[PDB]
Amino acid sequence: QWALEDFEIGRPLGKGKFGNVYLAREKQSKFILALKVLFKAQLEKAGVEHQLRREVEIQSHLRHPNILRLYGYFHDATRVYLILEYAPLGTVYRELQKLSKFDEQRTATYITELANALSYCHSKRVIHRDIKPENLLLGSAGELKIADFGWSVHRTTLCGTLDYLPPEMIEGRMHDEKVDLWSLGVLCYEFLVGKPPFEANTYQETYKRISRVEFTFPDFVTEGARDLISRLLKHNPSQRPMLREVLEHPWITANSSKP
Ligand SMILES: O=C(O)[C@]1(Cc2cccc(Nc3nccs3)n2)CC[C@@H](Oc2cccc(Cl)c2F)CC1
Repeated sequence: QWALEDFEIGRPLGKGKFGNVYLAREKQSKFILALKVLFKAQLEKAGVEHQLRREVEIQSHLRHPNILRLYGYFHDATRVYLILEYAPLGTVYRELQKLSKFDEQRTATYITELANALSYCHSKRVIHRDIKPENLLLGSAGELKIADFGWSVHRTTLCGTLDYLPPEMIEGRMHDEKVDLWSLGVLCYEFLVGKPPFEANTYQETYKRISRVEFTFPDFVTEGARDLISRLLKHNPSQRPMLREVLEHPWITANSSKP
């Protein structure tokens, strides 16, 4: 159905992994959107071509205000095109770099939006969202948009991004939606501190620190934040909180801007 000629392509928004993304406009409807270009050769070489295919298929049936909407996709012999919701304010990652760390209010609000999205995802049996700051885009009102279409990987090939992977994903082959509770904890930490909790010199050391749940807090992290993060970063996934509990955490309640 869709083809490149169905769109009026504008300026490049930026260069990402596997290709550029363009501000664009569907011809007939004049609807403004983002067009992500992905080169098949780079997808194959990076080992993520099958993940991307699965993700675009799953997410084509999903709709949530804090998930970057995927309107559709198409391909030729060379490239894959994603027709995406346009998120004007770019990645949370750039803001995190600019500011070094976020305050508790912006953080709790981000954690809220992420928790709502992940709750929706789980109801749809969609799990293990790679919600690292690079994959978090910003709507025109500063609302967070999960934009993970399966293009990061890390014997067995693991899906996602090392610093955010839970112990069960690195130690074993079985895991459920509780992995998304672990990620939420890493992100909350990262938001407040400026770096993820298990950051180490090498992959292997990161691999081991995650297994041991070996991390420390800086002194400035408040008690409520530490409490949430500590609950989220539990080794046994069965011991991790449910998303409802997160959304009703006193530190979240006391600090988030929205339900
Ligand atoms: O410089 C930046 O901030 C960007 C480009 C950029 C800058 C400003 C706004 C913007 N808005 C957008 N709305 C939808 C897609 S991009 N996009 C670099 C490329 C990056 O590429 C991606 C990253 C993760 C997931 C996805 Cl779908 C990506 F397309 C997006 C941020």
